[PDB]
Amino acid sequence: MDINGGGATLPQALYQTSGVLTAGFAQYIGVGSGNGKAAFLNNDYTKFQAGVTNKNVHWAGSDSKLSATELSTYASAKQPTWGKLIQVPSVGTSVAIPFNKSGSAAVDLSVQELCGVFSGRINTWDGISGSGRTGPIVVVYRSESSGTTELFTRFLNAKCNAETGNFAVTTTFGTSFSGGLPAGAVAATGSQGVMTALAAGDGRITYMSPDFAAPTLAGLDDATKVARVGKNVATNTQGVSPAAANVSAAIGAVPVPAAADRSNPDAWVPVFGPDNTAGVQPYPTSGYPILGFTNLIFSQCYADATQTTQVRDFFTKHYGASNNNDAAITANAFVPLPTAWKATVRASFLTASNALSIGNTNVCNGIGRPLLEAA
Ligand SMILES: O=P([O-])([O-])O
Repeated sequence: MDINGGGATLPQALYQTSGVLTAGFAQYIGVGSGNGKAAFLNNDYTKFQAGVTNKNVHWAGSDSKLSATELSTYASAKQPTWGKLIQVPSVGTSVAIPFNKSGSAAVDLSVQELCGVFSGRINTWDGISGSGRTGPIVVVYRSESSGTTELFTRFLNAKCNAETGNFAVTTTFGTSFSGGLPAGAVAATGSQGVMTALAAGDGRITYMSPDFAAPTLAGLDDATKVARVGKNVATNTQGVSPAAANVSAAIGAVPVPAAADRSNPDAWVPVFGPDNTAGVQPYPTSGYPILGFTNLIFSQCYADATQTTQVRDFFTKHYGASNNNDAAITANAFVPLPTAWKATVRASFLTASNALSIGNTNVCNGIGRPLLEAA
């Protein structure tokens, strides 16, 4: 019998790569970050497989952080019997801007053009300078509670200061902008469902996992298909692509979680945000600007000893110095964590004497998420 994870679609092809998940892990089920969080927090397998109730949920992938309410509800309802949850970064990621509008000219968005496209202010292809293109822009967005949406709206919230309204940080893009969606915007479900929709009408644009924004990695560098971001015509500056190499320096510069705050799951997930605001990292000035982390949610404790070992063995691989998942991470258009980040994750969640460690024989004595499923 296996343990069950799922959630965020942004990293699902990574978790579905052979060998990334270790022994005892069922194949990852991509359903969106909101569904993944709900699956874990409520131990509700139907959020992974509709109509299927005879399994427990053991972990989730999410690119949406746990909210204050999610955390407090779990702490009061579940932690006394199941133990503390763990929320940790998995990999760093860009957010790509694929589009379906032919032409050999490179599409290179200034940040303010990106803002105007997603606010509806710029709604024709000839409103993007240097595009070579004409006709209407149709924005495709995620219908459901999405961590890609959260990562993207953090950027819009930080940068888009010149619209007729403001972008809120949210998991539901349809309500992010206080002035509404652009006329004609199209909703679709999942990373893959959005990419299918992008192709279902001409002149469409979206925001997307770099692992799905192009069929091949090198395709992230094709500016006839995946927009460059960061143009500044006044200074004669080209934007760059969402390839992992263009966000990896910025990911690597993100500070490890503050030592005295490590018992708070919120402290483990870095977020980017507005400039000169303590507690959030500013978006990078160099390289590709739209980035963040995708995360993993586990329990510290499982009533079953085999489940506990299985989970530890995954952390040993995914956060290991050797025999790790970094090659697969890169192959999936993502950024590995540096050594000091891996070491910090291991020190809290693997090293046995740490109060936070998975399966700690003192802290987890007699407790943990259940073996059997109960209705
Ligand atoms: O699916 P997502 O990753 O949540 O966007």
